[PDB]
Amino acid sequence: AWKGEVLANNEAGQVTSIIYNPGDVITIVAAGWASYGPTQKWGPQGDREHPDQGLICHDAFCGALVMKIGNSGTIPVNTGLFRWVAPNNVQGAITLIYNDVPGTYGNNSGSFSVNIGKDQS
Amino acid sequence: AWKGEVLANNEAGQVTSIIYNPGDVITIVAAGWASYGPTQKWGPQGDREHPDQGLICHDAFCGALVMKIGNSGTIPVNTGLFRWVAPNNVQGAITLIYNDVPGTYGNNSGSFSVNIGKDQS
Amino acid sequence: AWKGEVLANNEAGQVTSIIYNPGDVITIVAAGWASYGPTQKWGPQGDREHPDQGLICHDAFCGALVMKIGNSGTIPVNTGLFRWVAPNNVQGAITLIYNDVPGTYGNNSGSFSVNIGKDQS
Amino acid sequence: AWKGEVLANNEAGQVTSIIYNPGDVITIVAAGWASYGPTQKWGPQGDREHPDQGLICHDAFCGALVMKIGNSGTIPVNTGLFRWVAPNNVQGAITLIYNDVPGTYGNNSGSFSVNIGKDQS
Ligand SMILES: Cn1cc(O[C@@H]2O[C@H](CO)[C@H](O)[C@H](O)[C@H]2O)c2ccccc21
Ligand SMILES: Cn1cc(O[C@@H]2O[C@H](CO)[C@H](O)[C@H](O)[C@H]2O)c2ccccc21
Ligand SMILES: Cn1cc(O[C@@H]2O[C@H](CO)[C@H](O)[C@H](O)[C@H]2O)c2ccccc21
Ligand SMILES: Cn1cc(O[C@@H]2O[C@H](CO)[C@H](O)[C@H](O)[C@H]2O)c2ccccc21
Ligand SMILES: [Ca+2]
Ligand SMILES: [Ca+2]
Ligand SMILES: [Ca+2]
Ligand SMILES: [Ca+2]
Repeated sequence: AWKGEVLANNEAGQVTSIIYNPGDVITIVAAGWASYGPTQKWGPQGDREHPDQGLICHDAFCGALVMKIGNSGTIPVNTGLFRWVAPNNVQGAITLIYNDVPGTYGNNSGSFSVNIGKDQS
Repeated sequence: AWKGEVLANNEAGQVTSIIYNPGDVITIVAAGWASYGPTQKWGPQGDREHPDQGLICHDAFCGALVMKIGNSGTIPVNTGLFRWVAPNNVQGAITLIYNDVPGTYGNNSGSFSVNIGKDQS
Repeated sequence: AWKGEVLANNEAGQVTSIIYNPGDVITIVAAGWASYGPTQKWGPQGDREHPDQGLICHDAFCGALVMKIGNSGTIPVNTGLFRWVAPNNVQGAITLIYNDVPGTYGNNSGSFSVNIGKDQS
Repeated sequence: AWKGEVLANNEAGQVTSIIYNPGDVITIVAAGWASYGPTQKWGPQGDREHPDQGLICHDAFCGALVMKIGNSGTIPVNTGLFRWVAPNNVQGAITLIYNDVPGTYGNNSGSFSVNIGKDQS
C-alpha cells in the first residue's frame, strides 16, 4: 500500500510506489483541501462551478484529484475509488495529479492526502 | 458490502447492512454533492467556512459525512476511511449521517453516494 | 438452507451462501415490508401502481424482491419461488436485491426476510 | 476459428461458432466502424467521451465490442484479446455484442468485422 501527499502546485504530480498490473483491484481514498488559485479551497472533487479552460483531465472539475496509470491518459479519482479495476491494456506506475491547466500550477496551494492499496481478488 | 446514498435531509441517517464487529477492518468511499440549506453544494468533507451551530459531529464540518457504530457517538467519515479499525468497545450497525444541526435537516438537498465493505483482517 | 434479510436501501444487495448450480431446484420464501421512498410500505411484490423509471429489474414492480445468480441479469423473486429451476446456463451465488432505480436508493427503508433452500431433484 | 460481422443494431448479438471450453486460450481481433446514434462512427473501443447511461457492459465505453461466453456477464473485447483465458467457471458459445443501452439499439449503424481463434496450450 502507499500513503502520501499530492501537492496542488506540482504540475508533474506525485509518482506513487503502486504499479498497477492487469487484473489488479485497487482502493483509493483521498482527503484534504486545495486551490487552483483563489483564497478559497476545495476538496478532491474540485470546484463544480468552474469552467474547463484546458484542464489535464476534461472528465473532472478543476481542482479535482486525477491519476495516470503508466502513460495512460488522465483518469478521475476525485474522493477515491472503491475496489476498482482499470480498463484493458492500462498498466504501470500510478501517478497522482491535481487537475489544473498546464502552465498555471504556480499559484496553486494546499494538497491532498491519499491512500492506495491493492485489494483481494 | 453496502452501496447506496445518504440523503442530506435524512436526520435519522441511513442504517447500512454493515455490522461492525471488534477487529473488523473497513473501507468507506464517499462521493457527491449536498447542502445544509444554500443553493451551493459541498462534497463529503462539508463546508470548511461554516460555523458549528450545534452539529451532531463537532469534529467535522457542517455538511460532512459522519457515522455512528451501534449507539456510539458520531465519528467523522468525510471522503472515506481506508482500512480503518474502530476504537475499543465500539460495535454494531453502521449508520451514515449528514452533519447538520438537529431540527434543521428539512431544508437540506442532495446526497452522497457511499460504498462500504469489510476488508481482509 | 439460508435465512437472512435484505435492506431496501442497499444497491449492492445481500450476497447469500447459496450457490445455484445447473439443474438445481430451489425454493424461496420472502416476507416483510419496505419502501422505495413513500411513507407507505409494500410487500415483496412491490408497488403494482408504480411506473418503471429505470429499475434494475424491468420484469418486476418497483419495490419488489429480485435476485442475481452469479453475474446473471436480474430475476424476479417477489414473494418467492416454489421448486424453481433457472433458465439454462445460469450459475453462481444468489444475491438478493431490492428493485429500484440505481442512484435512487437513498430514500428507501425497510427490508425483506428471506429463506432459501435446495429441493430434491 | 471464426470470422464474421457484428451489427451495431443487433441487440441480441452475433452468436459465433466458437465454444469456449475450460482451459482454452483465445485470440480475438476486431475492426471497423459503428455508431450508437450519431452521424459519426467509432472503432471497437467505442466513444471514450460518452456517458454510461445503462450500458450492457459497464466496463467498456458506449459503442465498444463486448461478448458473452455462454450466459456469462458481459466481457469487454474492444479491439481484441491476445492469448486470453476466461475467468473461473466461464464457458460456452461466444456471442459478440455492440455495447449500447438496452432498448436503444434501433438507431445504431455500422458493424465490426471480427476474427476469433484458439491458441496453443
Ligand atoms: C475563470 N476563472 C479562472 C480562475 O482562476 C484561474 O483558473 C485557471 C484554471 O481554469 C488557473 O488555474 C489559474 O491559475 C487560475 O488563476 C478563476 C477564479 C475565480 C473565478 C473565476 C475564475
Ligand atoms: C450562518 N449560516 C447558516 C446558514 O444555513 C443554515 O445553516 C444551519 C447550520 O449551521 C442549518 O443547516 C440551517 O438549516 C441552514 O439554513 C447559512 C447560509 C449562508 C450563509 C450563512 C449561513
Ligand atoms: C413517479 N413517482 C416516483 C416516486 O418515488 C420515486 O420513485 C423512484 C422509482 O421509480 C425512486 O425510487 C425514487 O427514490 C422515489 O422517490 C413517486 C411517489 C409518489 C407518486 C409518484 C412517484
Ligand atoms: C448523451 N448522449 C446520448 C446520445 O445518443 C444516444 O446514446 C444512447 C446511449 O448512451 C443511445 O445509444 C441512444 O440511442 C443514442 O441516441 C448522444 C449523441 C450526441 C451527444 C450526446 C449524446
Ligand atoms: Ca492555478
Ligand atoms: Ca439545514
Ligand atoms: Ca427510492
Ligand atoms: Ca443507440
